[PDB]
Amino acid sequence: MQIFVKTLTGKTITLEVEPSDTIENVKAKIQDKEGIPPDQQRLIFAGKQLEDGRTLSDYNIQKESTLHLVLRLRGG
Amino acid sequence: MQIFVKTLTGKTITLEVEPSDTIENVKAKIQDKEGIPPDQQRLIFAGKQLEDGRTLSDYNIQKESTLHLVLRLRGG
Amino acid sequence: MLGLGASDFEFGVDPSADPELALALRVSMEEQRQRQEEEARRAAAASAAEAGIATTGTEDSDDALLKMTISQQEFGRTGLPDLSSMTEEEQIAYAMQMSLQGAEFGQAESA
Repeated sequence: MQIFVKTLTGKTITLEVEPSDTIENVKAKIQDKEGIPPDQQRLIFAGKQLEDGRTLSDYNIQKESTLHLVLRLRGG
Repeated sequence: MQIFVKTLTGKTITLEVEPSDTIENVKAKIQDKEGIPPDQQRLIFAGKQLEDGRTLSDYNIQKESTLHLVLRLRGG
Repeated sequence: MLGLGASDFEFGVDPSADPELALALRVSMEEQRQRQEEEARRAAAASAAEAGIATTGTEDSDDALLKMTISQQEFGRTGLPDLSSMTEEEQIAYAMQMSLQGAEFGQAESA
């Protein structure tokens, strides 16, 4: 399934995954393309925060879907 | 009486009602002020959803009472 | 009947199915904490005057540097879509606003 993930800067990425892939797995894919760790990547969609244990099918995410990408920002 | 209804966006609405008003009537007031449908608006107080046939007095509600509004969706 | 399963209860039993009900109960618990903290701190201040804040001078500048520096940095320049100022929910408030209130494309691909 060729889906698209848009970011906040204004850039979309083509992520080839399946309807049974976990959100954490998708974050790892963006980490291999952009170069950012998955812990610093959140997947939002339809005004809803996607869980790392849930998959793409759990959120009715189909092919060519535009998923929003957020950046984790905490202390440390 | 003047009660306040908080939403999920840090916004509270002030509606003038009475202790003998039905919850369905209050939902209709928020629908005419905001536009959201009543069947979706959910009035929860002290961690308890209120019935549409019951009134505000049945749940021991007084003036300046803050109710927790919620949105019901059968999709995700 | 032959029902009794994951159908009779699919909204008022698991909050994972609806974050609107899970957040609603979280907003109520937070309110009880405000009254339990505003009152718990009020008693801690009246007692601190006896044996807690006994100092004849002035040592309230360390937090002033933390508040003054973050007061102008957290809320000062806003002439650009900065992301460091928006937290995970603030940035989500903007990303979620475009997912529901940002479908201005036309008739080719929209959700």
